[PDB]
Amino acid sequence: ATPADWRSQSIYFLLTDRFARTDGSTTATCNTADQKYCGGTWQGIIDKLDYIQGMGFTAIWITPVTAQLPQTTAYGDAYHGYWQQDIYSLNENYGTADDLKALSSALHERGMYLMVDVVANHMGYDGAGSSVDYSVFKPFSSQDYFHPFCFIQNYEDQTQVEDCWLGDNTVSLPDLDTTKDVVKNEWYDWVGSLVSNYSIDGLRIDTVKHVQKDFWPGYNKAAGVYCIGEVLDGDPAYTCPYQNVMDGVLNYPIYYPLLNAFKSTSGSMDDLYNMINTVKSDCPDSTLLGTFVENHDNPRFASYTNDIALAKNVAAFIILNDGIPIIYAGQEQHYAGGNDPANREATWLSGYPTDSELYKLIASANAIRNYAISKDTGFVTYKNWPIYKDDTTIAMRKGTDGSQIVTILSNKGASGDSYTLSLSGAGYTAGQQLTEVIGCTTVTVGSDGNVPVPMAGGLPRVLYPTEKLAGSKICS
Ligand SMILES: *[C@@H]1O[C@H](CO)[C@@H](O[C@@H]2O[C@H](CO)[C@@H](O)[C@H](O)[C@H]2NC(C)=O)[C@H](O)[C@H]1NC(C)=O
Ligand SMILES: [Ca+2]
Repeated sequence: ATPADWRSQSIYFLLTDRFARTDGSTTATCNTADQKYCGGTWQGIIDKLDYIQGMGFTAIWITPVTAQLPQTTAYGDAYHGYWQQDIYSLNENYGTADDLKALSSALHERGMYLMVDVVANHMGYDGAGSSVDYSVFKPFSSQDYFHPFCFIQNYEDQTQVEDCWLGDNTVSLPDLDTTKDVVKNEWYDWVGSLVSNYSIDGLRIDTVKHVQKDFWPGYNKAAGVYCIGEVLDGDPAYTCPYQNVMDGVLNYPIYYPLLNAFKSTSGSMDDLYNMINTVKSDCPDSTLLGTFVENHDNPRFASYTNDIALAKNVAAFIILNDGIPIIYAGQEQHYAGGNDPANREATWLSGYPTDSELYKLIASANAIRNYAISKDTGFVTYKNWPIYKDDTTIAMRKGTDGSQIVTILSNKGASGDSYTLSLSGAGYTAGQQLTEVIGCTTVTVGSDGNVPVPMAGGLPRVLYPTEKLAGSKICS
């Protein structure tokens, strides 16, 4: 629940309404285009925690918990949790306060954390902004508590972005005036109680760039746990400084060159390579960020390409990069939905197979990461070091000398040729035996210290000293 506690964590992000139904149906329709509640619940999550923990995740992030606008708007229901209007009540679509507290408990019984998604920027309302009935907003019952109505029109104008409203006149998002101490006192008091009541281990904080910076430190304090913010901008100059104000932020700077590097057989390794060092240098701490290539606000990775080799490579990058890996429910079943609402597919419709190609991959990656962290107290703080690149290849190093994991990633795709990469800079000793932990082969370092890395089928390669795996179950 502390920021240091979270560096070791590996997060599985899910939409409560779309992950698992109480009845456990794997056939119950959920048409993303309809934009309606499909019936996923907190209890549904509890009943599938074997499937989340089996990928070696240690934590889940759920969408917001507060009671939503009730209407079916022109844009559908508030299944997603981001249109709240009664913050001291729960959205009853997902279950009881008992059900929520019981989720936080099936998790803790499992040595797992609970992260909860929280909105402080705004409420939701059905209809135009000029028609908002603020008396519905518990406990922000008057227009005094809110910014004057306006739409955000130029994101370059950071003073709009914080003061004007998100959304449109079809679903408007009344923007709490987070400047005035009535709001600050209320939110801060709210969040600590939220955390206390449900035993929340950490918070993911929505739309952070839309609230002024000096609001957040008191919020992070008040919450009393690790907070990671959604600052949706690809520029490290813009997004990293928000770490000056809260523990982490989602690693959107990495997001874009990460996607482009692997979304086709000719993506730029250079851009990815350079952004890794950029974030290493310039963000306050790259090891407290969240790494992702899929979420609910962007087309899924597979919507760019169904090549499983490329999908394997990106999922590996996410687990083994600096910071906290964040896989989006569905990604492990190779979901291909496009932009919102097409990326909100129900997870149960996949049938939850634990032998799908990406679930075995993500499990192997989490497994070696969790095990390395077991044996190396420096692993989570040793900053990911990009040791090599070429046109189709990036290779990176993380871990204390003698225990480092060295990851070779490729974008040759699933029809790649078979050849041998001579990898310098990995730092191992001549003749040292290395286990490639995805495919469970061995590689030996050899006389000059370069590693002869077999390259086939566009597959990721994840190397770890074989002698250090004496205990584990990793390739046995
Ligand atoms: C956590 O639970 C407690 C009660 O179990 C909530 O306390 C209420 O808070 C409101 C503040 O708006 C008070 O006016 C009520 O009198 C309180 N009730 C009781 C029984 O003490 C607390 O707000 C809950 N926190 C959240 C975030 O829901
Ligand atoms: Ca705002």
